[PDB]
Amino acid sequence: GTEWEKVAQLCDFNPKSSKQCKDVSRLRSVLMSLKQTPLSR
Amino acid sequence: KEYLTKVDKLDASESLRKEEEQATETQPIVYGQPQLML
Repeated sequence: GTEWEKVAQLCDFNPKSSKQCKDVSRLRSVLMSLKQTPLSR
Repeated sequence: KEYLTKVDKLDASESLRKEEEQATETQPIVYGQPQLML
């Protein structure tokens, strides 16, 4: 479970990236990041 | 997930196709021009 924590600490796809262009692909990526976030233990 | 969004866009395109079918069904109203009786 530590590998996911390291990957998050390195490249957490936080919803703060919404400051860029509102591209639907980036929105789906943020949604996937938010759905993967509960895996953090 | 992006492909499911594309499938939703395909459903919107099917709704637009239904709108085109409604337009085709209404076309007989425009086809009935009274100037064609001359």
